Amino acid sequence: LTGTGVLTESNKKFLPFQQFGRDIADTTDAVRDPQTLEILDITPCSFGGV
Amino acid sequence: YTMSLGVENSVAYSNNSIAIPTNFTISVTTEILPVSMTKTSVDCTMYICG
Ligand SMILES: *[C@@H]1O[C@H](CO)[C@@H](O[C@@H]2O[C@H](CO)[C@@H](O)[C@H](O)[C@H]2NC(C)=O)[C@H](O)[C@H]1NC(C)=O
Ligand SMILES: *[C@@H]1O[C@H](CO)[C@@H](O[C@@H]2O[C@H](CO)[C@@H](O)[C@H](O)[C@H]2NC(C)=O)[C@H](O)[C@H]1NC(C)=O
Ligand SMILES: *[C@@H]1O[C@H](CO)[C@@H](O)[C@H](O)[C@H]1NC(C)=O
Repeated sequence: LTGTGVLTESNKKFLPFQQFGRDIADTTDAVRDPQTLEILDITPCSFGGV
Repeated sequence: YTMSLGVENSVAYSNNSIAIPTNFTISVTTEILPVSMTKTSVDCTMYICG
């Protein structure tokens, strides 16, 4: 699963089998790190119209 | 069911009878009108390609 975003700590609790996470719009927002079993919230990099 | 347009009311018409109200009701009714939508913008290149 590849992309761009800002990775922060998340208070969501994944079930142990789950790896990825998706929101209402079916876009990735959290992924579980394969090395250390922690859940990183992926918010998109702060784009905007100039 | 076959819908009923409204309840029957045969107005008592005649050539020399008039109905004059002896009272009144002050009625307040609401009308809801949309005015604006959510202002959305798209980065077309970023949407199509990332
Ligand atoms: C004025 O008079 C007419 C008849 O003289 C009334 O009309 C009747 O109204 C009743 C109930 O409203 C009905 O059951 C009758 O069938 C009606 N008759 C006719 C010939 O229409 C009328 O209601 C009266 N209006 C007022 C404000 O009193
Ligand atoms: C006209 O209608 C109003 C109500 O639509 C009447 O006011 C009511 O009067 C009765 C007794 O007179 C009271 O018990 C109610 O509390 C009153 N209602 C309100 C909302 O104030 C009024 O009396 C009527 N007038 C005539 C001349 O018929
Ligand atoms: C993988 O290695 C890391 C670092 O030593 C460790 O924290 C983790 O428990 C190991 N096992 C799994 C299943 O991630």
